[PDB]
Amino acid sequence: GKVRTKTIKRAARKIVENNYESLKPKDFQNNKAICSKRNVAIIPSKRLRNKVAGYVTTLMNRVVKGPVHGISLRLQEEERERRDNYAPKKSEFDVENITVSGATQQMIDSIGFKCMSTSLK
Amino acid sequence: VRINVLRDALKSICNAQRIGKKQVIVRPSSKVIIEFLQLMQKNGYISDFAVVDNHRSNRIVVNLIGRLNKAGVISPRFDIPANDIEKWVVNLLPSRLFGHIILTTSQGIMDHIEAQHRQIGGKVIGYFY
Amino acid sequence: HPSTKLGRLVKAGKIESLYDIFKYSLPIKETEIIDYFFPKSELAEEVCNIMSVQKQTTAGQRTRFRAHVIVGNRDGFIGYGAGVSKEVANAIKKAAKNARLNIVPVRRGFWGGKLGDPHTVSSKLSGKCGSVRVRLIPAPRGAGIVASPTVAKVLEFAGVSDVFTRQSGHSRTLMNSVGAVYNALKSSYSILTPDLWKKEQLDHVQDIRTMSL
Amino acid sequence: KEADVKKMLVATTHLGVRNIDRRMQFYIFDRQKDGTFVFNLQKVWAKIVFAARILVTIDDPAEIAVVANRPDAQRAILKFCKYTHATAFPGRFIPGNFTNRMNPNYCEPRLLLVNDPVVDRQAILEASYVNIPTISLCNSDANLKFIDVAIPCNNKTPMSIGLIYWLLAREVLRLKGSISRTEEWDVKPDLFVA
Amino acid sequence: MNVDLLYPDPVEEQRKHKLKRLVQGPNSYFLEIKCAGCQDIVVVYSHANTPVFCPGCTSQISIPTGGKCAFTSQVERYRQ
Amino acid sequence: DDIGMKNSSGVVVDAYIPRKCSATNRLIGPKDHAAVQLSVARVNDKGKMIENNYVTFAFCGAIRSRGGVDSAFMLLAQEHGLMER
Amino acid sequence: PVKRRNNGRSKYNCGHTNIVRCQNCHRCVPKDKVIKRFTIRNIVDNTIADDVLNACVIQGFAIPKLYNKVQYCVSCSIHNHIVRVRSREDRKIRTPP
RNA sequence: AAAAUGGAUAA
RNA sequence: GCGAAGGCCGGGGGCUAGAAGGCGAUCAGACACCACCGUAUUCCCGGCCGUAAACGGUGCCGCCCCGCGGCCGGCGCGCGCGUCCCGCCGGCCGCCCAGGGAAACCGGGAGGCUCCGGGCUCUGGGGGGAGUAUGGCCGCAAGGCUGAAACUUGAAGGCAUU
Repeated sequence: GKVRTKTIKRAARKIVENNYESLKPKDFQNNKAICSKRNVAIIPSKRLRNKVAGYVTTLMNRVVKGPVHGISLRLQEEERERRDNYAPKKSEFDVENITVSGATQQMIDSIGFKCMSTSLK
Repeated sequence: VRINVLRDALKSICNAQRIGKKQVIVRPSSKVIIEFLQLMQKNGYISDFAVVDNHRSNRIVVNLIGRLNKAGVISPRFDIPANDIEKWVVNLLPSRLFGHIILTTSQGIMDHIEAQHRQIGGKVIGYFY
Repeated sequence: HPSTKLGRLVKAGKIESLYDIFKYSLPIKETEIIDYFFPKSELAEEVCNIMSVQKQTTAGQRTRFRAHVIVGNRDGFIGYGAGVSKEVANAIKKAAKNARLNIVPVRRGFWGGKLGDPHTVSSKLSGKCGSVRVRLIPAPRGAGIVASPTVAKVLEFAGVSDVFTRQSGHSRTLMNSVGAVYNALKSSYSILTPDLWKKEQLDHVQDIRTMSL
Repeated sequence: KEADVKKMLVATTHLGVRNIDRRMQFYIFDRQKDGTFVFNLQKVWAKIVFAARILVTIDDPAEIAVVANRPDAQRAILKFCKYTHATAFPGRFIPGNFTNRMNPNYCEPRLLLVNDPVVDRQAILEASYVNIPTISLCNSDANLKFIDVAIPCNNKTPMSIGLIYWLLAREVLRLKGSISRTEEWDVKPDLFVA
Repeated sequence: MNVDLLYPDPVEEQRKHKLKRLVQGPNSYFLEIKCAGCQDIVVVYSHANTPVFCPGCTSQISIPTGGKCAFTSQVERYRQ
Repeated sequence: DDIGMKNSSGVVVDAYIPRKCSATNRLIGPKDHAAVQLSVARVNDKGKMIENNYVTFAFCGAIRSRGGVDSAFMLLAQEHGLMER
Repeated sequence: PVKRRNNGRSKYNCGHTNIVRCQNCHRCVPKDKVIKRFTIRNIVDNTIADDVLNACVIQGFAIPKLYNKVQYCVSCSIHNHIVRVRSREDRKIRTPP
């Protein structure tokens, strides 16, 4: 049975959000170089470097398909921004509501303007 | 049986002023409960009062400016010796400087200060602060 | 640094005088702020009862020490806060820190004769903590502070020197006896009188949180 | 405004839940055939314009912070926080964000704006501890505790939360005179939707 | 809504119990019935709990009820 | 209005004086946390601008817990007039 | 201490309830302190689900179902696991699971 | 299904 | 005056359970628990007795007291016209805002108290001895009600946390 220690999981998350492009989904060794590449990251001992490498290859799989939270990617923030800042091509929601609710008519009558009284109705 | 009109009515005033309740209601009214209220309004502890004269028990309206703490009645209504009005003051008064104990004297419903100015004694009706 | 928004304002002096902060009821969580706001004799202090507290677990019983500290100045200010730590002295230090945050303004009062400057208590201020029920009753000029030896000295640091007390409950408990009195001494400003009933102030732009250095 | 009243009726903001309290009866208008309550939109405008009025009081709008844990909402708050100068505090509330001198998210807001008390009660509770006046926008069932003011609104649809947040922000900026001044709003009503 | 007990909205007093009103008094009133020979007012107790008889007839105009008394013939509202 | 306790001379001698709740007149407590001096802003309307200076309402800590702070506000600014009836 | 406000019974406004006996113990516990869980089951075990219906000559005959209320005593029930010892917080919740 | 006991005195 | 159950008196009954009694197994011993048998009893009518964890371990009337409720009994007003909706009173209840308390927690009070005072009634004063002794009284009895002292001892005891 294998479950990763917190030290491996925490560092691995940093290595997957520090470089997603550089890391590989299945090639453990490409990730292993990035894990122990001096300035990019340092793992004391090869076995720990191997431990992070196995997870960063699985985490690379996770980021590639439907990523779990807690990981940041340059593309992820920008790609999300386009969808959130996309307003409907033209907001057709307002239109003319029609079909008045039963007592809503009185509330408009009691505020000084009739919302197309008996036209939406 | 409603044994005392004043006690419940004074508890109800106090109850409203803890819940804020700017407008307060007293249901059974007696002359003494009116005389207590004029004494309170004149002091300014309560802003004003009125009574709707329904042809039964005359309900009372109470308006409180909201500056009220505790207003309770002292019954059994012990008559107090004129010399020792102060002993009752020690127990029922927050500070000798402020507060009021309404007594009943022949001259008319009078507060603690008026009584010692006239050096007179009377049955304790209640304390309003 | 100054950790709180109030703490920076205190060091800056944008809001000055402890009495002003109390007026706006701003929570004070910085120990350093009280020492800066008041350097007068710092604060006079007392270590009221460092009780022994125990938890029986498995093989042996853990023994923390719980201490209650009275810190105060005779300018209508009393501080009662407590702390418990395994080290006996460290508990006292943690208590002093707590005692600084919960310093409570005491109104102070003038008795039947306003002959001079306030030494009396305001009204018969009463507070209960735990079971100990205590009322501070205003007393004549020659009457000093009558209360339990420990409760009375809490009153002296508070600055009242004319008070009468009748505490009822398990008074042997230093923890809640000197704690119930603290509730009474703080209650001094919560109470109201006819002069205080007058509606004024509402300056609005004087909010401590609104003020920016 | 008749076109905003048409928009408010379009948002279904005039809908309510099952019951009201003594305070909420003031904003209540009527009973539908099924039985949920409905609100008079006159009450909606006074509360939202009052909220606009009260919102300019604190300099540094980050101090007038916004907190929400409602799935339909949060986005509207995240649009208001952008259009105004406020800071959103959404998702898990992190109880003790407002307190705790060393809190990762130390927060000391001067005024507070919520999506509603029931959705996250910790938010309104955290007003009492930190000396902060608090505002929320609630449906017919209203636990109005700690909240200076509350505004009747459906809070059931993303669209309803969106149009009251649009109306609030449009009024907040217009009341300031910063933009619009009752003219067509710089952003559309649909922008705040989730 | 800053209504105070001194002036309560009429509907409030009409909704509450006739003793729990700021001004207590009669819930009931007089409601007319119609009889043979009458297009005019034939007043009767609204809450009659006893038999009233057709003027100069054997049949009973109002059915007995714990509440407002019901009728079997044409009837006229309150006082007219 | 000479608010506050005084000596025979009549100067205020009670040091700090706590402010009063607008709706209940209760003194905002020395360590009371919920009670706040929040500010309400008036508008030019023709100006459509904040004028920098406006009124403040103190909501008592007790009323906040009681829940009536909202219904108290409509009345507080109804007498002031800024909020409608 | 009062572990529960109902005091262990649903007796409300009466002061007396008719007493029955545990199906198992035969202990007499008043109707209010009784488990009483209604049972409806196929008379042959569902293991003989359709083996019987395939054997049954008559067309459209449904396996008879018992509809019996089982009334157990409080003591018998906890030891037969019909209800367990809940936590202080858990006790207030009802919502038959 | 069957199971009883444990000196005092401090620790 | 009434008062569960058990008891008891004089008639009846007599199915079932079943104080006692026997019996098996049960263990060191069980004369206990678990089976089996079974008298009193259970049942009935006229009597006594007078007790209960007779409980909400919360006297009795009185009044104010915050929301969400469920049930229940009348009793209304509008809706489409339903065994609807809002409720008005008398209860039955669950959650609980204040507020109280050592707390568990009550909150339609165990809230409106040391900022103590609506009225009437009972009852207690560390823990044993002690409901004991005696003096009554009531009862066929069994027993009930009232009710000691000498003497001893430092804890007894409530709710909580580990």
